[PDB]
Amino acid sequence: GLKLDLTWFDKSTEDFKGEEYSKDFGDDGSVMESLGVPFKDNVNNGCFDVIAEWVPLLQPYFNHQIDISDNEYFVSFDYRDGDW
Amino acid sequence: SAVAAPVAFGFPALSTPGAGGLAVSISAGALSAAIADIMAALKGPFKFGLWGVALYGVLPSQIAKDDPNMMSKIVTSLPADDITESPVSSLPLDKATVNVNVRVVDDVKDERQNISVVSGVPMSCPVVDAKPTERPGVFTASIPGAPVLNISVNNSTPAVQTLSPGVTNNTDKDVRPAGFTQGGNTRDAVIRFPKDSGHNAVYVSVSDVLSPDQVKQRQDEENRRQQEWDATHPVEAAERNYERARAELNQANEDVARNQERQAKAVQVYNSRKSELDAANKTLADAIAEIKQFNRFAHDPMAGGHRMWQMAGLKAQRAQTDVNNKQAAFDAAAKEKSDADAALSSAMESRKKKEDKKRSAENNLNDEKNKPRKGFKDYGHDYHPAPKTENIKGLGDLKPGIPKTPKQNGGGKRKRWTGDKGRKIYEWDSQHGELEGYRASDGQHLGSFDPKTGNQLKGPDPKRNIKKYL
Repeated sequence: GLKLDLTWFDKSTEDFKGEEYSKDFGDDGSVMESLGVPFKDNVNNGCFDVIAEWVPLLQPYFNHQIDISDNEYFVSFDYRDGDW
Repeated sequence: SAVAAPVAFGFPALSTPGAGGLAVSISAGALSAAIADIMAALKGPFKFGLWGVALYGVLPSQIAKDDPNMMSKIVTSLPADDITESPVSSLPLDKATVNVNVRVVDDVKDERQNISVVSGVPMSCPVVDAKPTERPGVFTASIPGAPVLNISVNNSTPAVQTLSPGVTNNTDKDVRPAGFTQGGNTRDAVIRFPKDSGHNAVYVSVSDVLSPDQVKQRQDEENRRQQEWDATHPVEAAERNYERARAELNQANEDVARNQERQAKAVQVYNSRKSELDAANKTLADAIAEIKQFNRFAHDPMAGGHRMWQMAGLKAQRAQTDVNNKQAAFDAAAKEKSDADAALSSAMESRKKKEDKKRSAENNLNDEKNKPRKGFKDYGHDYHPAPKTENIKGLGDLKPGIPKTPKQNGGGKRKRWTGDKGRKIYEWDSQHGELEGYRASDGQHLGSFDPKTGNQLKGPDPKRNIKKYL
């Protein structure tokens, strides 16, 4: 189903620091509605900058503790049938 | 390093931070029924979404600053348990964040920044551990992008009774959808105190007081995001486009009704002023006829009848002067009745125009409501899923890289990887299901590669490059 692919890099070095996949949401993409991201041309199609206002809305689905003061975050909305 | 007047939970403390940071003095006590009730209403089972109620309005221009070139902050505190989905005490001492049912964020609606409470969607807050200070009862807490907090909480102390200039409780208290940029300039957190401190956890939200210019930037952003949403949700768009017509129509009806009142009153005043003029003219006509009746004495200063003639002139002037005042009043009434008649007619017009408008909207709403809509899963098949970093074979060790190349459709940036010691860049082409390689230094295209094997599917295209994005 739908998984939030989160990646983050160091603000200064721009070097990769980590990646985490949220749980599978099945066919429930309401998460994108809370972010205000239309489904059209955005599922399996691009990475989005994790703006500040989005952190409180995304942090619930990730074990990593988003730190936008030290890193830059990106999230893509990936969808594959069944578990993966 | 300062101090502040004790403030109650829910109260929006306004201050201009010093080099020492923000002072936070809380007047402990169950949160006011006013706030608690609003929060209760906000949680009302509404349709899934983030909803909010604006508690306060911020008025930049009214801020009593030391120097206009300052950054004022508004700090609203609430009991942590009133916010967290689960008692803070029942939380591992090693947790950095916690789920919450409500947050206090800054939101921009109609060219104005406000402080609102929002709820309706899963949310998380950072858990900051407060540290001791030499001064007892005084703790320090460091929240992400906010000045250091010098928090202080007292079980029972006075509380500021009035809002500081720059913040008003005069707001639209109706429950509304939180904005796209809600909390864009707010940093909040649940502050938990030292083991044996004795203080319960406290939620704190810090918002920057935006300037007129900054409020505009937010609003324009809200607008752009709303338009992008409307552009991709035909039905939802038609819905609000119709609801908007529903309102404009009603407002046109109250308009005609208001003009019918203006006209009715104008007619009443007209008739009334007309009668007064008509009567005033009678008196004048009789004083003029009276001078005429005694004009035969107009040249005989010696006759007593000359006094009658002279007196008649006096009466006539007094009557003329009154008629003049009456005529002016009546003319004003005549101009009012005329303007009221045109205005009422004009309202009638717009009201009709509004009626047609609502028809085009109520119809379009159904037309777009009768069309076939694709579900989420359909969208999930429009493009090829990207491979997992550790599954890309044949290209050696790959490390993800900051996305930068704009996507053709939608608002994302192509998924980027790094290989060959950071000399080769590989981006995912979700439309064809293959990787595109690029030279790091040049940005020049190297070719198309299969993620499963690493084999080259197509060779280098001189016309392609991403130098513009590194």
